[PDB]
Amino acid sequence: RTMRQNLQEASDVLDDQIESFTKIIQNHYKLSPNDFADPTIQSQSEIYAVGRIVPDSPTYDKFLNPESLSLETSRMGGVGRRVRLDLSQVNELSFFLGQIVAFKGKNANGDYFTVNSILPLPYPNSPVSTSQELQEFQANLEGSSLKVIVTCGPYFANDNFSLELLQEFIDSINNEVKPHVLIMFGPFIDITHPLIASGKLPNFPQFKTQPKTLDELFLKLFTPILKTISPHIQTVLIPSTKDAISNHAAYPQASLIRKALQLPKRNFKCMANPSSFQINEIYFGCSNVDTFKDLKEVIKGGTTSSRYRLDRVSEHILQQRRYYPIFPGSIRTHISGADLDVSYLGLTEFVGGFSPDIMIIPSELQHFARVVQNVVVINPGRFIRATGNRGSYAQITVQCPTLVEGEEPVYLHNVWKRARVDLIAS
Amino acid sequence: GKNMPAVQVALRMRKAGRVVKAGSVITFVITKLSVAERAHALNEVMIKSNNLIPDPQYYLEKQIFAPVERLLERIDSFNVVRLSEALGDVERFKDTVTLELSCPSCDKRFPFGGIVSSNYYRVSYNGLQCKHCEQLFTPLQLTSQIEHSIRAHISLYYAGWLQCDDSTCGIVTRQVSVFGKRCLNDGCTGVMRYKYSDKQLYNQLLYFDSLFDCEKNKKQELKPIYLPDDLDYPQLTESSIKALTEQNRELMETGRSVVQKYLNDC
Repeated sequence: RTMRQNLQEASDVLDDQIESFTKIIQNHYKLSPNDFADPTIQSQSEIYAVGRIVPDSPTYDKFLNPESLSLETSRMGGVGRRVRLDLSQVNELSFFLGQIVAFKGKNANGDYFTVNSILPLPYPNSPVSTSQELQEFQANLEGSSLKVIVTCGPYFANDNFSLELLQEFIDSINNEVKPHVLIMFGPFIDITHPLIASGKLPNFPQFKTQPKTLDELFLKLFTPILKTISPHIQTVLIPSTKDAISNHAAYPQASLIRKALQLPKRNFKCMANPSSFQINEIYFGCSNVDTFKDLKEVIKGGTTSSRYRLDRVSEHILQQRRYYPIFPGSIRTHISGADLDVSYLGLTEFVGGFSPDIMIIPSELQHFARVVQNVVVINPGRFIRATGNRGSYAQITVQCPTLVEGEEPVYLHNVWKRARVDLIAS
Repeated sequence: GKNMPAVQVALRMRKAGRVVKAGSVITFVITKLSVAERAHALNEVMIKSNNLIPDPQYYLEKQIFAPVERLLERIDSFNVVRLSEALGDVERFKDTVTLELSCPSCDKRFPFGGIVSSNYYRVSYNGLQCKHCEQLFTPLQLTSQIEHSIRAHISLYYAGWLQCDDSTCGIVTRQVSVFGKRCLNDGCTGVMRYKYSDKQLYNQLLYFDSLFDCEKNKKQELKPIYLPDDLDYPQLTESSIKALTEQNRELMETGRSVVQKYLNDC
């Protein structure tokens, strides 16, 4: 995929999301198309309406309130006409940009669609596995538990380029923890890094021949260090929206090319940002854009506020079936941002509609370990802080392996029962 | 000199090895295509093994007919018909915004214009030099800054601003309707367009590539980064420019590869 942004294809994808979630609503709630209509027009009867949430003004303030939120229709639903929302009737709501919500209500006057009730989006199915595959995973783990170690970038401080903490971590995972899988998200060498931003980059006497680009800076700086991870530790690589090594500067992001990064084939793999994969039976979901920090909600009602914010945002991620339900995307006015590739917005949508067993989404917030709606949300925090002090990383202790009714016996995965997620400092 | 056979012959002689200097007498004979290209040196034609025969047409016309016509012009019973029977890139970068660079030592910021004059940098034999502090740039202190600017620009690009065509309203936004081209203002017929459209990014990236183009630097086609009235206006000579480009070929090539990292994917 070239670096091209087309307005019409993006519009197509956004229409598609509304259409698909409208069908999902109509299926899980067993509703007929005739009960859905156009919410932007005057109607004397209640209807079902499904759409996205957008500000009532395309030039809108930073902050939003429940009296200034609007609903946009699909192409065939309301001819793409945005209708304002009257949320005064509903006491409890959790709305934000880019989501999709299903409203019961009515358009009394024409310029407002009153929300009578909210149809909560059904939580996606959890994945299953057969008995034989689970037994094979049992044999793979040999009765022992599974250890997956999870880390995020950046890995050196703002003012120095010492990787002693990373070396200590690698020694630890090689000698004591002995993990089956190690995870490292990008960026490794950030490009919002202040020194590389201001060019204050000094000679490295620990290189015989000085590098010339950030690619060779990686090759002489990080490839030595990464080559010390034990071969028995299968390690994945994940890029980010700021990694200077990658020739992809957008989200969704393609993988790195392992050859040019010069890592041995024995224990390293390059995966995509985002991506999903299976370690034995556990169905992982990885994403490296800070939804938690940037996703800003508009909350009415005491109960929704009373809950933890992280749980609310994780349940919103589950409902939207995509790792980054924020649209429009984030901006750091301009230095960096989310960098959403909207025409490829489908690539971040959940793999096949399956919510993963574990979903790890690095955030610049504090580290935490939380389970919501029976999915393991993990934020292992940044490995090294801006000052350069210690950070944290995730250690997952899953016990070696519910039955689903059906002619074909399958088993819903229950990781939150079996996994122990420990947030140990770097 | 391109339609004079003489200049053509002298340049061919210089390419072949024959030394011709100003004030030379060159003797040339046409062989058998224009008048100039057919020409060659007389000694070159003389060697009979080269199969360089004189052109009958050109000689019979020019060395005979025209002089004979002039000589017999005003003599009774002369006919010309009897005599004839017996013989026979500046526009592409108009909107680009300059690549700003910084000093590793003195933190000074300055625009860059290839190997040309500058009150802020001096292209030395050993590389680029910050005149305010005379410190030399290492390859990283240059390329990392360049690609920092590159990634900031691509961040601005995928920020995906939108523009209303209709001049009277002209909203700028990032909200995208499912009918992308239709404006979001009530009844506005202005057609929505990205402000930082892909074409401009490609123009910026080729402008970057020109900034490190050894040939364009030798040929000196590079866009001037300072207007005449700028108080920061810098004149280096083309010979110095060529020498500095040849000495700094490797740095130009590494800087080129850094930009090609995002060019070949553009």
